[PDB]
Amino acid sequence: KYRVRKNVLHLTDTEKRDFVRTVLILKEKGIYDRYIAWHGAAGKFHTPPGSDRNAAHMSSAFLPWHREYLLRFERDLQSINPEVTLPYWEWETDAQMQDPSQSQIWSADFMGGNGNPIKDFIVDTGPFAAGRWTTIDEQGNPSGGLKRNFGATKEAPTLPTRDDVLNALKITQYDTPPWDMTSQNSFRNQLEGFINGPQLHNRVHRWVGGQMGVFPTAPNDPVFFLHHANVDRIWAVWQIIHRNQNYQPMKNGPFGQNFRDPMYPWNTTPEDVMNHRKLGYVYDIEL
Ligand SMILES: [Cu+2]
Repeated sequence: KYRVRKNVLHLTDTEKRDFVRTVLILKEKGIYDRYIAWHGAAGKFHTPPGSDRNAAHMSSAFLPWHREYLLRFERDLQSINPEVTLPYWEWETDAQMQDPSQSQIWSADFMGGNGNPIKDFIVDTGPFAAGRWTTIDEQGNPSGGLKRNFGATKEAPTLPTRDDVLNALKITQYDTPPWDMTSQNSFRNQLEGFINGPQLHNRVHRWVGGQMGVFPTAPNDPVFFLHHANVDRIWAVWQIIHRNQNYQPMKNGPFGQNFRDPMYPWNTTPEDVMNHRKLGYVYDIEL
């Protein structure tokens, strides 16, 4: 309840400077790379083998897995600078702008901006521009720079809307069998964005493009963490609203997806992270 995660648009100039500074230290120390790797590893861990479900997405663990991922990340930020917490990118409000690409999140003192089409969409502004920030491919090898290409896709020309968010929050069940990308009347599947997709979470990745447009390379872009903090906030809000609902499946789901199953690559279970307040943080909007 002490660590407050703030909306990016509410951050002071120094808060933004301190966050960026801290991420760059995590990168320099070699720590940031662990987060890129863990996310890639989980995505290749299929539950069960042969299924498209994996430890980190396309099934019920999507939400708790990322909650745990962000918790560890924030804890690493805190070790460097105890005043730094993980902010969230409220993309549904950016979606209301005439041009969401004019959002302050993409300023040169924060995330930096869109890709340069002359340079094949390499990002050349901000703290994470090519030449200031190195990237790796799916195999762990150097890839030579962060890329972004906002709204360039036929399937995701726009960010998800406030209405889209409110509509997901109306869903009563956390998830439903068969606990996959086809789950109907499922908050998890709705928020993940598969039904008539891409929507919500899947749509944001596709809208940003570049490394964010493909799962395994997505964390090369620091905005990955800001996006997932927003996803985590939306889940937190669903949890408050639907207080008598709990995680599903409680049992008999594939191993790695049940309430008390360890979430690869860690030993942490969904049960361990069900109460975000117990983990030591809250979102500003709760206060
Ligand atoms: Cu992910």
